[PDB]
Amino acid sequence: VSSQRALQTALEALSLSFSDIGIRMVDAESALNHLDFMWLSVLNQITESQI
Amino acid sequence: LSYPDINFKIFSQGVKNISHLAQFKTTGVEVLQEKALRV
Amino acid sequence: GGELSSGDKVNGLEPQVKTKYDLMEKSNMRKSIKELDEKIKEKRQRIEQLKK
Repeated sequence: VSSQRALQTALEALSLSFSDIGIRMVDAESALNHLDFMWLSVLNQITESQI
Repeated sequence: LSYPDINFKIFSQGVKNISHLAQFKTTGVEVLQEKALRV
Repeated sequence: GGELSSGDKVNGLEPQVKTKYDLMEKSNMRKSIKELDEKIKEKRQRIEQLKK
């Protein structure tokens, strides 16, 4: 566990990497938000035509 | 209508700061620095 | 700095010189010169204690 000082530090860098990955997942979440709202608008106007 | 002030001193200062702080952060996240390169 | 009209996204030599100036301002490490002289005097103090 004094070796897990450095192993803990590696885990902290890994948690940093995971925080980065989660930030970019939030970015992809907003991406899919705007994207899927566009897709909904597309299907909306299709149904507007079809009715 | 009115023509409000558009301070290009602040503008050129910010451009100089961006170009000044472009290649700064070499830490490990670096996609923030990639976005800063985009900016 | 920027993209040349020829089509080359060069960085511009002035911010590179500015960056290396920021190195020679901070990564010059005069504080590390201080701390390494402190390392010298601490090791020297220890080994002169060892001399006596």
